[PDB]
Amino acid sequence: EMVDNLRGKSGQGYYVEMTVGSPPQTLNILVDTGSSNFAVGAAPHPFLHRYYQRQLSSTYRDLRKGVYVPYTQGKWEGELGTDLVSIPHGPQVTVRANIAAITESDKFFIQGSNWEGILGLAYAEIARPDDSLEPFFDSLVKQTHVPNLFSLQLCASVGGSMIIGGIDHSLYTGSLWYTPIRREWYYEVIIVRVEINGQDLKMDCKEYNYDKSIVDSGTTNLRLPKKVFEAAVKSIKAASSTEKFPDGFWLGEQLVCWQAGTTPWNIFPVISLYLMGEVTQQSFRITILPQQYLRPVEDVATSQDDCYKFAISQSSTGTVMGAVIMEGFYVVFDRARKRIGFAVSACHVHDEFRTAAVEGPFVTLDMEDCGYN
Ligand SMILES: CCNc1cc(C(=O)N[C@@H](Cc2ccccc2)[C@H](O)CN[C@@H](C)C(=O)NC2CCCCC2)cc(N2CCCC2=O)c1
Repeated sequence: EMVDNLRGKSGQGYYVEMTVGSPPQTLNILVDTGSSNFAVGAAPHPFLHRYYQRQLSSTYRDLRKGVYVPYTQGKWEGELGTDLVSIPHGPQVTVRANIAAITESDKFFIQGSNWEGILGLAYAEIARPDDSLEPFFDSLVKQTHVPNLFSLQLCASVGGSMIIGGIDHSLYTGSLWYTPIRREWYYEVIIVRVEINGQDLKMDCKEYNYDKSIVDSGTTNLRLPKKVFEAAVKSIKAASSTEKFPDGFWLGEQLVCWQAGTTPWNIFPVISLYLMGEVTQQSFRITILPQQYLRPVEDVATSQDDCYKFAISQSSTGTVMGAVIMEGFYVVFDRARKRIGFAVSACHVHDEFRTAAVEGPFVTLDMEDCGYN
């Protein structure tokens, strides 16, 4: 009953239905492995269909403390409190959890996204105002018998599944490969190698993780450190040089469009990210097709064409493996064993020539630690 419990619009996040308060108020909540605060719209806003009414909840408790959360995209401020929370299409449990009631925001809520709140699934270490504000998943595990693990299968309308407390074998094929959670704050991982159509970018592997690499369902793009970004774009340009695009396309400032049904997928390369294994000097790779990193932009005005944004972009805060990377993989956040597992999803991306893949093992001769710090 947890399969197909996520919905979304492309580029706008994936969300799960939740209830807050007593009697229960239903809200759609974006699933975010890149933050650790649970927060809901709690005042009218132009892009909110509905919001949390604390005055109607007899179980609401005010903590008399404000909070401010800035993301890469957007920011909000609100009042901290606690209340009862359920997940109708999740484990049938009720937990009392910290909730930030958002009362002001800037560029956070998205016109027509269908969600009214955000569920930060990462660790206390990055919660605001500080790590004493226990995150939702921690409360769920402490207060119920739910095992300390969840999995995400992310697939304009989109869908997928969040399996809370377990792994659903019907959602993936082949083997699950595990990479260590380096540090419990973000879901921090280590990238050891990057290839563009099988050609190594040939950088010191620390560059891939300058200054951290994270797995983030709340960010859309694959975001890369400047030096890695520039090298990657050069290589993708070279692979695709049968066609020439404006510089603005490569910067995400501009769409690329082709007559409907004629997108030349085959001129764009596959990107392989090699992730650190659980054993010394071993790795595995996840392979990303252009159908993942060229993100379709739905717009009836442009619909004689298929139009796309380049969904790899630059970062000054390390690698972000966003939703564009997670799509078509089954990703297991195995908190109990401090590891992240990847497998090919039941909704994997593939055409008649190429397929997304998770494969290993690979060995490196180079004994260098790829961690930046
Ligand atoms: C799905 C929306 N698309 C979209 C959202 C974000 C974004 O900032 N996502 C946040 C959630 C969200 C979801 C929806 C709306 C706003 C924010 C994540 O939480 C960000 N995760 C990390 C990187 C972070 O900044 N964590 C903070 C650290 C400080 C303490 C709080 C957590 C970024 C992009 N970007 C930015 C450039 C390229 C890209 O894809 C596109």
